Amino acid sequence: AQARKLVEQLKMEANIDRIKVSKAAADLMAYCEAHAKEDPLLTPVPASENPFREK
Amino acid sequence: TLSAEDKAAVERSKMIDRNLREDGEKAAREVKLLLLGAGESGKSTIVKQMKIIHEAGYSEEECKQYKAVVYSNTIQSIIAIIRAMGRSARADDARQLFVLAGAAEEGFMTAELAGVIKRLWKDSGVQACFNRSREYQLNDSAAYYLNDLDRIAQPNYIPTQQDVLRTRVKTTGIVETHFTFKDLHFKMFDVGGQRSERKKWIHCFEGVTAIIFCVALSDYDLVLAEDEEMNRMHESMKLFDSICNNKWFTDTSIILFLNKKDLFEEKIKKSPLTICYPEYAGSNTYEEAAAYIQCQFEDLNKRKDTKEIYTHFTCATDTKNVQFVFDAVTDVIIKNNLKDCGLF
Amino acid sequence: MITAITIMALYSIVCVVGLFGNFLVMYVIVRYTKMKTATNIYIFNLALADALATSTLPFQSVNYLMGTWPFGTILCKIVISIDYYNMFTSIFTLCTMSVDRYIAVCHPVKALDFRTPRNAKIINVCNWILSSAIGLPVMFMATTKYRQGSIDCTLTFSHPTWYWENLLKICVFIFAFIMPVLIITVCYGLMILRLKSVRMLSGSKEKDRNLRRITRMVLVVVAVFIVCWTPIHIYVIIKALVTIPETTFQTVSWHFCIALGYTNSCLNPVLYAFLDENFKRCFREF
Amino acid sequence: QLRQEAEQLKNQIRDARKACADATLSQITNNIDPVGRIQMRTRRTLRGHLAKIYAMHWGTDSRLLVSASQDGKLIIWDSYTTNKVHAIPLRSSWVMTCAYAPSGNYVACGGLDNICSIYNLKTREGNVRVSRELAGHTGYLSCCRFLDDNQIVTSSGDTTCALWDIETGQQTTTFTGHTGDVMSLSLAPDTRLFVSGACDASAKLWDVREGMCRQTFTGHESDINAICFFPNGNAFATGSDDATCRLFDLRADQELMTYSHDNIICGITSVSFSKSGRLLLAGYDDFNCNVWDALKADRAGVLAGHDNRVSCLGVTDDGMAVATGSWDSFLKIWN
Ligand SMILES: CN(C)C(=O)C(CCN1CCC(O)(c2ccc(Cl)cc2)CC1)(c1ccccc1)c1ccccc1
Ligand SMILES: CC(C)CCC[C@@H](C)[C@H]1CC[C@H]2[C@@H]3CC=C4C[C@@H](O)CC[C@]4(C)[C@H]3CC[C@]12C
Ligand SMILES: CC(C)CCC[C@@H](C)[C@H]1CC[C@H]2[C@@H]3CC=C4C[C@@H](O)CC[C@]4(C)[C@H]3CC[C@]12C
Ligand SMILES: Nc1nc2c(ncn2[C@@H]2O[C@H](COP(=O)(O)OP(O)(O)=S)[C@@H](O)[C@H]2O)c(=O)[nH]1
Repeated sequence: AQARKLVEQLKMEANIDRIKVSKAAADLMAYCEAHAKEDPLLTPVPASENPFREK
Repeated sequence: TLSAEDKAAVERSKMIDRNLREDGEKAAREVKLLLLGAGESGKSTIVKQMKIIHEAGYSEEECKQYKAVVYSNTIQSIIAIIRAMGRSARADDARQLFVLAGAAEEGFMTAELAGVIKRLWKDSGVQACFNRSREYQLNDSAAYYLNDLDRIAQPNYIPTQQDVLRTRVKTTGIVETHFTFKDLHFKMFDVGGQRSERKKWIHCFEGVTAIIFCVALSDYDLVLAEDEEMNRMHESMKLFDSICNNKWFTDTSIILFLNKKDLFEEKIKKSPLTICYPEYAGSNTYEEAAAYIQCQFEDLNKRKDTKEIYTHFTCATDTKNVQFVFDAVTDVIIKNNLKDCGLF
Repeated sequence: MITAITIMALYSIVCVVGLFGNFLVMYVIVRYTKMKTATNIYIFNLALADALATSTLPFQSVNYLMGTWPFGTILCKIVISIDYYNMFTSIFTLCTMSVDRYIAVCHPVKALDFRTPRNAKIINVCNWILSSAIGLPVMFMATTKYRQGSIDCTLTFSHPTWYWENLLKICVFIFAFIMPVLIITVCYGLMILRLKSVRMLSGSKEKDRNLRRITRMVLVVVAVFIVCWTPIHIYVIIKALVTIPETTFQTVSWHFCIALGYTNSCLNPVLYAFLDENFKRCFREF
Repeated sequence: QLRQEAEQLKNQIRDARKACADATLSQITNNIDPVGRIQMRTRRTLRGHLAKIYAMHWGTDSRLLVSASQDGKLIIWDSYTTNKVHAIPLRSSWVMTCAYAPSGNYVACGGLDNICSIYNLKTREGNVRVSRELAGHTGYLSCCRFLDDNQIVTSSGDTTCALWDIETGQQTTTFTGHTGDVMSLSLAPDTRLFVSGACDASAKLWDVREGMCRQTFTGHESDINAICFFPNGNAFATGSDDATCRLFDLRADQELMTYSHDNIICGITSVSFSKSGRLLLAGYDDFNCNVWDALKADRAGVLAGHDNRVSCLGVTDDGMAVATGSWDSFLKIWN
């Protein structure tokens, strides 16, 4: 019964839509350079707007 | 420049620090133990031979934490029953509708809703239909919740350990037993219920005082039930070898127990030990075979200058079991105090 | 003339060795390892005691060299009070370290809760407080008197000068030599017998050489304390009893016997800190 | 019999993935500027845990965080002012996971007791009680994440994940199919999917509503300990014991990027992306965190300063800080 369930699960995983790696990597890049100014760990923010400062 | 909010937060964190400090001071005085072994070794009889204290149930620090659990379980069980008999008066229906309106709130059920279900108990067929409902997924202690909850109604409703164990969820995995012996506190952990992967939680201990590996001695002529070709004693030997030469347990001592002292003796008064060890033929007597098994089980310890193995025999032995564990633990404590003192 | 040269030289080398050792021990035990254990707090406080004790050596050295104390009564009070107070703290810290190790070995269940950093802090504060109680009479009794045209500063006393003088001699001989030696020998002897009775230090070659290593360290500590402190106390006692004439040999011997106690203060960081295996592990990463 | 059918079905899936690949992620991002050397400083150090920290989770307000350690405590901190708002004494000292409710009204934990305990942080009494104890797992609880104020998805040692109704106490949905101990799960940003990595070196995407598996990713070798979605929810990165992080993809159903180095041989315990997703952080067993560039597969920073194994790690929601815990009983906050 486990083999039949595994075959059915693998068949359901087989018949799914796939998009090319180029367009998905381009989408990842569009997300990365669409939010570069919103990443404080990427571009170091000024200490005026930094809530983690020494006391 | 800081107002009273920062001062209150600082004081709250200060008292949290005091609580954490005293909790860590109390916990560092304990002795942690990892009870290991194969199947049917005799660990349950070893723990039963301790018989000092074998449970928990602190008076106030954990009874407060389960106060809303009792009300939540009572409300969930009664709504499970009222949704279970479906799918003799309408006053009970009105009371149930009043229950369903206020069922979203928890914490203050002990007076008003308690009185409402107390008046709702006039029906006699509701318990019969609850007993009839054995198919729906509901706790069997619904009446065991409802019966003793409404007998007392207090604002600071803090019950004893009977109601805490009533709502307590049984632990399928780790089992903790706390016992004390001669002004020193122990804490035993049975990981036999964890059948998932030893290599993913065996590092969770990392600094237990000792390991109380138990080995049944009668398994020298008992074959494993899952393979029928390889011995049980060699499975115990492989498990002990994997426990000894673990990177996480590299310096901890092992209080090794050899369990069935009379069973293997009456076994070897008929069948020799050659079937378990074909390379061994010295005697079929009790003493020489026991010594040979112990020495063939101790040489698995690869490092013989840092890790010490203490071996004992059991099966209706007196308090010498607990005394042996205490002697091993005090030797480990002396070693740790020498290491802390800069003398080792 | 060369006797003053040799006395100045021995005071200088003892002072520089003690200051360097007890400063490097403090630097290691502050920067690399911390005061998160009882023994590290004890070692740091012993280092403070030894370093402040041996910082008075230039003053005594220049006092012997000139024969006249020009620093006034306030600086003499400060120097001699620091000397007595820090010698007593160093001796008390040695005693409490021996007591700590004896409790750790022979009484392990009680040492589970007694040996905590907070209790070590309380014991150290108590050590410095009792040394204050024993050294505030040195604060209120030291003065700079005049004799033979030269200026010298010593301890003055009441009208029964002999009684208070011999009382201070007694309270230094018993409370800093006799009581510490008995405590340290009893504690270490019981600890050594108990370690000879333990399983993990017997039954093999490596366990036996380890047990011999702890035994040798114990014997070295006791022998260094006894050899360094015996000649000065014996010299003080027999100078109180009989009248030793003032000569070159007795002056050189008296200053050498003074330097022996400060040599114990110099050798305390070597014997206690640098011979710890925790310190050896901290030096092993270098 | 049917094993050959399953083998040829898996080969068909592999061939579809191979024909689906036409350009490497390194080729697509070969013309972008490197992120440069990123050097964060320890702004805060959260002292107070006395034992081995195993997990942490930031709050949605980006100011509080809960951490769990093996002393049987569960401390909520104020990261801005280095305070302890709460300290919950756990019933079981063995805890391996902790979660923070998105509303902040609840907090979860679990471990070797096979129980996911939920704690009400905002009771009218003032202290912290227990709202519900979730039972039904025969293995240790290794991860838990709140969908919302009422539902939580958990992973267990019994090679299955599960979804719970907190106010009821039972499993509404069971996720089965891992042939190995699932160790960590991460929730999608839209709270409709989740992905979990297991000890069979496979990461499976599940559906919350219908409870079925959509994709399986088998690029890793030893076993998965870390997993975290990309901020857009169309990718995730998996840490493992073979000293490798791998970026997988939802729509492509493939392997995109491998973050590994020759002198790194220790396992990865935890991963988390930054807000933009350009910066994937990962904790390791060699006592420090390595900051990776998720587009270029090169190391941009090193977060040292932990004396023991960096076991947990998490970037806050607005991206202003990353907090890493460690086996040396200390938490650190970086910026
Ligand atoms: C008196 N005895 C018997 C001691 O053993 C003594 C103290 C000797 N020390 C010498 C210099 C001194 O005279 C001095 C200081 C400043 C000035 Cl401006 C002028 C003179 C003050 C006293 C000791 C002997 C040897 C080495 C170290 C100490 C000691 C040991 C233990 C505890 C307390 C005292
Ligand atoms: C009674 C009067 C005269 C004594 C004056 C000096 C006292 C206040 C000073 C001198 C040296 C000091 C100690 C030096 C080092 C330490 C270790 C530290 O981890 C805790 C405090 C502690 C233990 C200090 C306590 C205060 C102390 C004992
Ligand atoms: C047990 C070990 C430490 C040996 C102890 C040695 C003691 C007893 C020795 C060391 C220095 C010695 C003194 C050195 C110088 C003099 C001056 C001389 O005109 C009379 C003897 C006298 C006063 C000596 C008496 C004995 C003495 C105090
Ligand atoms: N005569 C004799 N019988 C013993 C002894 N110890 C255990 N047993 C039997 O063995 C089972 C426990 O094994 P158990 O399954 O709990 O082990 P475990 O490692 O899974 S906890 C029990 O039914 C016992 O009658 C002993 O000394 N003498």
